Amino acid sequence: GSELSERIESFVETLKRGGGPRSSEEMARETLGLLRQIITDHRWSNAGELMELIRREGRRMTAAQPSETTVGNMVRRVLKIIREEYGRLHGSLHKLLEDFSFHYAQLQSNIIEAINELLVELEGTMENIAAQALEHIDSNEVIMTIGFSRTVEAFLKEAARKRKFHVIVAECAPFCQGHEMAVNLSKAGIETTVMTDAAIFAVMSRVNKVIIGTKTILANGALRAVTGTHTLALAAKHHSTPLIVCAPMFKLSPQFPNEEDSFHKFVAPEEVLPFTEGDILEKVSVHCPVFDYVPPELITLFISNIGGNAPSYIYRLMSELYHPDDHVL
Amino acid sequence: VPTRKDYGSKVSLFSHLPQYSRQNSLTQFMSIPSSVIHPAMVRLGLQYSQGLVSGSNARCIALLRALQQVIQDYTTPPNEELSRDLVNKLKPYMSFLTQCRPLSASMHNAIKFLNKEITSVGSSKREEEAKSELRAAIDRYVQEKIVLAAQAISRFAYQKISNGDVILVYGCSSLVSRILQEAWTEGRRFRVVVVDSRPWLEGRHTLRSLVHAGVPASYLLIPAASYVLPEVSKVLLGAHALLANGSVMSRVGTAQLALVARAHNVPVLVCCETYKFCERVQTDAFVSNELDDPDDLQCKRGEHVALANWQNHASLRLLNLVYDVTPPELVDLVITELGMIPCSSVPVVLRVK
Amino acid sequence: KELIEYFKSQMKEDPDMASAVAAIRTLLEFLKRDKGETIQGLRANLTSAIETLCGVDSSVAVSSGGELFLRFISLASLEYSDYSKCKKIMIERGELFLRRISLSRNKIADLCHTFIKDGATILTHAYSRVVLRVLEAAVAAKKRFSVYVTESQPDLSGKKMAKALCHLNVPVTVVLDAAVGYIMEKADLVIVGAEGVVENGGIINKIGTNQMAVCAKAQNKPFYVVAESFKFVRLFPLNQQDVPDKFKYHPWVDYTAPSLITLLFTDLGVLTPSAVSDELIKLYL
Repeated sequence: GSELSERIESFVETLKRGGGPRSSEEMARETLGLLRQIITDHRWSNAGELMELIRREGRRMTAAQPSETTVGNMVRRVLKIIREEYGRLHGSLHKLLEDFSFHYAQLQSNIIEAINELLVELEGTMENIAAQALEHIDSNEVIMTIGFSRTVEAFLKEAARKRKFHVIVAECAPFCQGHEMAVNLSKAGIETTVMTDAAIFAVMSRVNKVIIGTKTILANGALRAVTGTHTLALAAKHHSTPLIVCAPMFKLSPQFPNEEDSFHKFVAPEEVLPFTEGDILEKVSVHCPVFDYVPPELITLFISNIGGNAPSYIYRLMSELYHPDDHVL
Repeated sequence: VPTRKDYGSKVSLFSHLPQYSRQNSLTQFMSIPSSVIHPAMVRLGLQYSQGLVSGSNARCIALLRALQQVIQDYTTPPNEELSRDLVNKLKPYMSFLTQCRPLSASMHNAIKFLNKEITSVGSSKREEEAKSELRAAIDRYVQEKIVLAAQAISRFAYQKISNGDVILVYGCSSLVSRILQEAWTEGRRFRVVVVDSRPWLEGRHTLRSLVHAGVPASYLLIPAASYVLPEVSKVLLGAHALLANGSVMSRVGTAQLALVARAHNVPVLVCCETYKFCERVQTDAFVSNELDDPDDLQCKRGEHVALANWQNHASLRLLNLVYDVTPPELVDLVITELGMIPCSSVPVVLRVK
Repeated sequence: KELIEYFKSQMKEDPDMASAVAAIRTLLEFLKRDKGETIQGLRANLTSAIETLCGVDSSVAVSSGGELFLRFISLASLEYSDYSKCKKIMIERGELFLRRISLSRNKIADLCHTFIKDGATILTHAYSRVVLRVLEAAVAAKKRFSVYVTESQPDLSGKKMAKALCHLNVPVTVVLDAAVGYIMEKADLVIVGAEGVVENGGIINKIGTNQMAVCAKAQNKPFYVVAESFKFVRLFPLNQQDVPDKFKYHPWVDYTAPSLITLLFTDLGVLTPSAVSDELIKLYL
């Protein structure tokens, strides 16, 4: 039915125009619901046609907004699910020393069942990540964060009921989103503090631990985080302080820092330099990058829903999550 | 069985970890013929509290032998399955053993394997057969993960030790001692440097074992390690546990030794078994560690003890750490029965088991 | 004999081709000669041939290829423990393995040429077919860049690399072996070939590679490495002395730690210094 088409067009337009779901969990849920819907009301018989249809639609959605990789992750996850279910019904160096044109009957029902299982796991990821707060936080500890992330907020406020610590929050210069996080934390009695990015290194001598949130995790264990996290990681590495990253599994993309320049999302310079300056706006060149790149060497641990792990094992999670043929999409 | 009361004033940074005293034992408030606790477990807890069995594998072996004795002495009650009865009956014994002394990673892994095996027993099989199968599984596990794994690690480390080398060891680890003794018996001609630290002073065990074996050995304390490393060629260390992030959890004087070794450009090696590979993670020794008896810090220097009465000063604290954690950036190689693997391959081996 | 002659013949029809691939081809071709129907006779005759071949050519790649062939025969032995259909199935699998290893170079180039940006300066040490293919694919992708090659004093192969690069209409420049630190600041990334990948992730390359990696680490310069899968060797050198002397022989090779390597471009995909250990563990070679 054309209702699926109307929904797909609305989703692509809302992603390309402005931001859609505010939380990453809602974004992943909306993407998975749209994928399940595309699978449910559509004419497909064999796995190759369904996979190509999903690939074209996912390619469109990714071209709509390349920095929104949570949707590419969900598309690749659905593709991997389809491949696994098809291999279950149809039948490296160690390995080294395939058509999808057979049409079954119960393939759609089990694909939908797998998608629902993935949805429930997506829902439980938040508590699964927040449950590991006491294993890394201690009493009379100092924690530093940047920006506003729901995962880090839960991780911090889940341990305040049994531990007492001091939280330092560094705002983001273009979009001062750390103020909301600081207010939400102070509402729970955590003794929070707000500060600028210019005083990151100046205050990072009394800090004991750092917990932050990322937008996506690259293949070699590096991140695409908000602007200012590269400097935070540099200061942590200079003072040899562990930097924890609380990110669910859907924030993991199967790509290495191949690309160039289109990594960061550039928005209007109105936030950096207002339009009411004068005539100097014709000469002055202003750039406003929203995100930045954080190498893996400056990261210490990754707290996920399946337990903490080191960055040197993220490649295995990639091999476990996505299929090598669906990396380009 | 009542709670194990604490002893003395703990440190501000380690206020969440238990601090006990070896003179006050928990077996004081129990019946002489132990009724609620198994006699074997009572004797094991007493030995752990008194410090008679001090070692990762000695503790694991003693725990497994006590569990074999308990299973031999335990008869299942009626109107209930054995697969859950044994686990529910062993839970308080583990609680008591933890109250006597915090358990190590080896003991945790062994208890997890034993609980899995007990739960795997079917409700139809008989009792004697199930007990015999559990005892045999325990013995085969000991044989495969402790004795045969030690032989494989020694066989793999023999190629790394060469003639004229100067190896530096720390503390007391049976795996390192066996490796060195086998390398010396195989024809290698080297000399070892034993580093010790207070208050346990357990390095003297390896020192005397090597002297009895015939290996030229040296002895010195850990603060002077920066003085002996320039002449050291290799640093062999023992590990009690390997976390999922590659960090090494071992005796307290290992991370500092590895740090000083890297500064002096000396390749560091780590020997550990696959059953000591913990799946949890930790970044430093503050959130989870073990605080032993603080009275071990007292020393007879001169004719009087400066810390004879430390509890009178309400401002004075006594910190006695046991374990510590090392980052993967200070470990060069890890030796296991699977083969020589880097430290950033710890999760991969955890994958295969 | 015939092993020496066949190795030299395969090395001579095409110079381009590496020594390890030629050795694997010779081993599989000599596998057709085998008359014995016992598995230790096949094993020992072939192992003798691999050692003789390694004696003729002192290189880590030949030994790596030989170790891989014996491990593949051991897997094909764990097939059934037959040596009745085993030789046949093994020959087919070996032919498939050879055709697959042939495309390794193209796969590495198509996967590594994307990390080169327009207007960037590249720094290479010695001549290598893999880096040459990567650069040819990058210039084939409508890209423009500058390259700096070290003369490689032991044997003047850097000049050969510069000639082969200037032939592709690229502004190549030859620098002195002692000038690797002077031009390190004028380089955006470093891409070099690896003769053999050690167990931990390091690389065994020309004598003038470890110092370049050290300078790259001292200036936060991306140090990329390109190598095939048949160059994975189960070695673990702790320093410059732990490397076997048969590979060094003024040594001709050195070891580079994985902490100084940024990424690895192999036919199996783009990998990090630690993923190779996982691969080696999976093969149990």
